[PDB]
Amino acid sequence: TNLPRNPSMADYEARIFTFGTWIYSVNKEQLARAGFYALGEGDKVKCFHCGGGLTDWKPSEDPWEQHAKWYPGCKYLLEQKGQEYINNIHLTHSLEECLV
Amino acid sequence: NLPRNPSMADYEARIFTFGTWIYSVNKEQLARAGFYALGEGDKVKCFHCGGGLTDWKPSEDPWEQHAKWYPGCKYLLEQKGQEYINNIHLTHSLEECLVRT
Ligand SMILES: CC[C@H](N)C(=O)N[C@@H]1C(=O)N2[C@@H](CC[C@@H]1CO)CC[C@H]2C(=O)NC(c1ccccc1)c1ccccc1
Ligand SMILES: CC[C@H](N)C(=O)N[C@@H]1C(=O)N2[C@@H](CC[C@@H]1CO)CC[C@H]2C(=O)NC(c1ccccc1)c1ccccc1
Ligand SMILES: CC[C@H](N)C(=O)N[C@@H]1C(=O)N2[C@@H](CC[C@@H]1CO)CC[C@H]2C(=O)NC(c1ccccc1)c1ccccc1
Ligand SMILES: CC[C@H](N)C(=O)N[C@@H]1C(=O)N2[C@@H](CC[C@@H]1CO)CC[C@H]2C(=O)NC(c1ccccc1)c1ccccc1
Ligand SMILES: [Zn+2]
Ligand SMILES: [Zn+2]
Repeated sequence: TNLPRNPSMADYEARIFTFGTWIYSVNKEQLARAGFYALGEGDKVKCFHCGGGLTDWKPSEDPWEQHAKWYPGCKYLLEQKGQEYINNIHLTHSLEECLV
Repeated sequence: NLPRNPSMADYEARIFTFGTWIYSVNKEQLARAGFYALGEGDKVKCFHCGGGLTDWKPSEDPWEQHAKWYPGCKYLLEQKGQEYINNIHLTHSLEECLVRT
């Protein structure tokens, strides 16, 4: 805090290379853009800036949404997407949750 | 189209009307949120949607109230975005569910 926790993967171009073998439903450019790079096992990816790791992407799911869902403290996220967006995902999620 | 009252379409004119304000709610915020005071009581009104607001309690934030009551306002939207507005209206919704339960 507060610099990239993986400065080697800072450049989007760098991150996109790491997806050579990529074969999963979720779009690699999205992931790359969202901050993530592939780890080299299953569908596991990790954010370049906060170092958060996601896994088991379902077919509809959006990179930017999960990033905010799971690691909403990421400063890359905040810079690229702003605070109110983050508040949004959680709110939506919390409301649905309560509605069951 | 959508302007509404271009005579109060700027901060300085808006804050003037508070040259005599007495109530809890801050005078510089109301202004930034697009409101001028009328004259009667604590009655205040937006400039771009003509939203009226009165009975300001001691905990209510102008922008929240602008979105709670007049969410369509094109000025609001172009100050705080779809997200902020919806976030105000998704959370009163949450409150209700949380006290059903
Ligand atoms: C960012 C990598 C860093 N090494 C780290 O903290 N990883 C984890 C982490 O941030 N989270 C994982 C939990 C164990 C780790 C704590 O060291 C799960 C996701 C995240 C986390 O704790 N998320 C919380 C949360 C909630 C509000 C603000 C910030 C974080 C969380 C909990 C439930 C649902 C969504 C988010
Ligand atoms: C990304 C969409 C997917 N459907 C999803 O919601 N994934 C979540 C997820 O990856 N994590 C959340 C757990 C519920 C989900 C499991 O599907 C919390 C964080 C992450 C996770 O399971 N593992 C992380 C991690 C981080 C810190 C401690 C333990 C686990 C992780 C870390 C490195 C590499 C891969 C995952
Ligand atoms: C701008 C002044 C002051 N910080 C405030 O009242 N902010 C609002 C706020 O926190 N929330 C309102 C939206 C307008 C502001 C967001 O910047 C409604 C949602 C609320 C909020 O507390 N969101 C939380 C949250 C916590 C639990 C469940 C769901 C949502 C939030 C969640 C994750 C990460 C950061 C905040
Ligand atoms: C933000 C102040 C206070 N907490 C509040 O929200 N009051 C409400 C309110 O002003 N309005 C909401 C109605 C419930 C409240 C009445 O106590 C809907 C929109 C607004 C409104 O209709 N204001 C009127 C008004 C006039 C007299 C009595 C009550 C409401 C209004 C119309 C034009 C100019 C000023 C106020
Ligand atoms: Zn991140
Ligand atoms: Zn308005």
